[PDB]
Amino acid sequence: GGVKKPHRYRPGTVALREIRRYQKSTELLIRKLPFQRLVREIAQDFKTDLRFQSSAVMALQEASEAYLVALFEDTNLCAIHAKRVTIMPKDIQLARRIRGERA
Amino acid sequence: KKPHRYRPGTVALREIRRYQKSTELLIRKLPFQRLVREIAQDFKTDLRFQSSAVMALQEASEAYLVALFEDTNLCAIHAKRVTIMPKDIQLARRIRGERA
Amino acid sequence: RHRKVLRDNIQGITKPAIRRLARRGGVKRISGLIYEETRGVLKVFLENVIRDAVTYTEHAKRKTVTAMDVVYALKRQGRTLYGFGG
Amino acid sequence: RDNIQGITKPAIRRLARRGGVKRISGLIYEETRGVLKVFLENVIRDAVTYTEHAKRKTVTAMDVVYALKRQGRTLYGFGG
Amino acid sequence: KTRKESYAIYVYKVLKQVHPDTGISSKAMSIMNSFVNDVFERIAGEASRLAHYNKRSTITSREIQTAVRLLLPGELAKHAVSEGTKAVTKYTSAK
Amino acid sequence: KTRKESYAIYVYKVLKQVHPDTGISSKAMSIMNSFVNDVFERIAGEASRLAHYNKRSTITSREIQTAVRLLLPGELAKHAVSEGTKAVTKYTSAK
Amino acid sequence: EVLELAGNASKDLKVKRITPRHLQLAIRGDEELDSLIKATIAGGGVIPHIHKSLIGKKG
Amino acid sequence: AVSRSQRAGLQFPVGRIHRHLKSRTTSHGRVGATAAVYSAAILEYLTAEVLELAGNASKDLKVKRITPRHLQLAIRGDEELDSLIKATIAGGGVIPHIHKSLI
DNA sequence: GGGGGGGGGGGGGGGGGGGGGGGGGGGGGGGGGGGGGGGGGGGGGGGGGGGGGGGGGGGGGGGGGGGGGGGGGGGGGGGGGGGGGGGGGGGGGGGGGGGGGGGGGGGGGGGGGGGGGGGGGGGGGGGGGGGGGGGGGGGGGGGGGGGGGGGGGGGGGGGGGG
DNA sequence: CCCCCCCCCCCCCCCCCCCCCCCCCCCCCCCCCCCCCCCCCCCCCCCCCCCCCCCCCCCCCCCCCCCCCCCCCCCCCCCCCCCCCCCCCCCCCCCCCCCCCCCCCCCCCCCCCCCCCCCCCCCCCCCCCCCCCCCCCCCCCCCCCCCCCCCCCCCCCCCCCC
Repeated sequence: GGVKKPHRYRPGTVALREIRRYQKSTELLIRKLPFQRLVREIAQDFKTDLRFQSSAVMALQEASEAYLVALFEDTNLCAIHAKRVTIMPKDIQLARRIRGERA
Repeated sequence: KKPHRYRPGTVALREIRRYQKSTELLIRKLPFQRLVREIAQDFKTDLRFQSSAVMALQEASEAYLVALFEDTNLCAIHAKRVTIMPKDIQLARRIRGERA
Repeated sequence: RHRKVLRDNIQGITKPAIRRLARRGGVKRISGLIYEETRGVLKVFLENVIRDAVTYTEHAKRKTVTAMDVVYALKRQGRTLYGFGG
Repeated sequence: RDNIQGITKPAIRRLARRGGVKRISGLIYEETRGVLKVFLENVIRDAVTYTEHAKRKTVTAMDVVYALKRQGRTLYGFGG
Repeated sequence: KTRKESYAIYVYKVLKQVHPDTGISSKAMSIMNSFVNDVFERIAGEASRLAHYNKRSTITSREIQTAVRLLLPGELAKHAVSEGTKAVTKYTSAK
Repeated sequence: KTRKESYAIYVYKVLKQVHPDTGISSKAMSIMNSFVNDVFERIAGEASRLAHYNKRSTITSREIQTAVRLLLPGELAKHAVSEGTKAVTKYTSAK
Repeated sequence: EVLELAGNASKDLKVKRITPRHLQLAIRGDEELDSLIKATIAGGGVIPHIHKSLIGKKG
Repeated sequence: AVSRSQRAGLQFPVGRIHRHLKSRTTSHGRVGATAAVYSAAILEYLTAEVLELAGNASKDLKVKRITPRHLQLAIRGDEELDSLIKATIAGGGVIPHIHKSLI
């Protein structure tokens, strides 16, 4: 063409680039304020008028991202065991049944 | 002469029913006792065993292997098979955190 | 002397954040239903933890949920955390 | 005949059936044996450590029960 | 021969109020005794951890109570607490 | 009162012996502080039960050793046991 | 709570004594006790169950 | 006057560890002379093992201070430490890894 | 659809291992009352930390579109357990010598208790100073657009001759 | 028979075409803020030193119960035939990833006030300790009773094959 076909990475290339990137870093991946509201909202539905040390909220965020990330590694093993590269709700459910959790 | 044969999978379902109905131990005893004593011998020699001790070990092992076969089956079924394979036992132990 | 009603904050765990978490967990491709499933699984996890943390807080007759409360609650459920207490 | 082979296909097959398993690959038998060996090593090692500490030479049901509990595999019905 | 305490006779009494005409095998009683010992241990343990977190030395019925809320699943806890408050009350009011 | 015990000065000493020119961020020291408390709670716990199971009321260096053999993985146990032994023997050699 | 459910499990089997199997039936059968009692019950076996996809002949 | 730590040839506080054992006692509980000594040695040794490895990692990254990320590479990296330390290490991220079937 | 052969179920029955009912005991709990001591709750009190409110700006998020990719389905094949029939040496149950598992009863290092005392961590508070991460600024790559034969290197027939 | 020389035929194995604009990436660089770093006491805190118990070990005593054996009983391994099942390939459509664009909400920086919580100090209801009295539960021994569970008979239903 004129300025020819604008460059385009093939599906999967940027995704691999992403795993390399996030796997080598340590920051919290969920935005902070929205995660703080989720915490306040769930807490409130158990007991009204509660306050929070800011580090209490940071502790729940670290615990939560560590729990999700490890659950996605297990979910990824269930997808691959099934010969797929795409994780699905059934992969997450299989990982939690075997882990002995539920919901 | 007498030509009667059940289809592959029919006796197998009958066995599942029979064995889930019952509670007895399923590994023969002496063989298990021997295995236990041999494994123990590498941690300490001239050891004796209360009878109730070998029995507790057998009850724990069989409950463990049976429960491992349930998760293993779930992994085979997840992969659309009905036959459990070593990779299913492996996937199941890996997720349980036992690794090996 | 005022307000603000908290609702639907689970949608604050956005599709990009969930994708980042999956990337760190080594996931390459994500189906469209994973996002509502992840939200449900996070809600349950936080409910269980916040429920125990708030129980320690009340027991101590405090109104403030402390990092220690969270740390003991994470410990009771077998999810020990280092960096605040344990 | 090695002891671990005393745990036979038929016995392994019965455990799987109680586990609701329908069809078994041939390689499953050796794998199950390795798994049982590891489970038994982890538990006996802890039982025997309780025995030695008590200065006995007889592994008791309680030593096995405390070993199982330590590993998150609590057993009811044998004391403790 | 040294005495081994057990919860068996109390388990049997509770059994009688519940199914006056039912029995219980030896192996089953051994299981119930393990169950009772296990639950008391998890409860006293949490209750003393509670006491320690709060820089206190007394295990009061209030710690036993929070420990039950931490250890039992919803309904079980609802009734258990209820059974607990009810025994203390009936005992507080006596001679 | 207000003063809270920490293991940080001791962790720093050990860090200087293994890596003389290496520092530790406060976040990292916080983790090491939790790690040490955790391991100690686990060892004292196992030593107590261990004593209990044997109808003993005294927790000696012998209970601590067995606690250590139950808690650490193969090789870490051997080296820890030998360092435990060495420090007891030296300690008693002065009394 | 456990004797009550174990006791029903044995009456619905027209038997007089509660066994380990009855205790296993009562416990794994109730969501809350199942959750609370993770211990292995010696001599209890498992709840009967066959995955729908193994049961078959299909059509 | 020689401290009990100095008397034992240790950096970890024997007197304090002895104190903490006496208070986790259990009623008529007694704590032997040498129990605290042995305890301080196990604690000092484990601490030494973790710092040795974290320090090697902060070094292969041309850096002076050990971070939670270094503690996490050191622990997940060693079979035995990994087995002994199940706790979540805030700020440590994970060990980079991508399944061969995704590449 | 029918037979043909099985398993399975239901109800009934019997013996025997298991369970129970009894008496008897005694060191050990259990309870009582009285005395003394101690944990803790209130009540300020003061300080510290947590929402909250404000404002500014850029990274994060959302939506959209397009195409490539990947999952599902279907078919087929070879192959691998299931089922069957057959064969047999160890395992299982019962009985019996022997050896530690408890049970006991001291005594002595060892551990606590009490009192005194000299160090020993431990915040607090400026204060200086010092790694670090982010920003920048080039530099050496792995793949998206595929690419295009070109070799060795088996591989499986294939066919024909020996 | 059999074997050996063709004979395509992928096939995998480099190889030889061009990337090529991001993609890291790695070195450099520099403010910056937090991390030490002295000071500064100082309540703590850990060591000592008698003074007084004391629990545990250890030899001895006891004695159920573990191993071992023999006699009696049973599960295992097997080779084989069959058919389904797992695997592999192909086909196809749908779905999700890459990219673009525009936007805005999360972040960052400040402060500030007020809640609330900890800390201390005061006070006192509450628990422990003790001795005495008493009941008492686990054990032994006993020993009659019994629920179970394997077995039997008869019938019904299911599965496989024809």
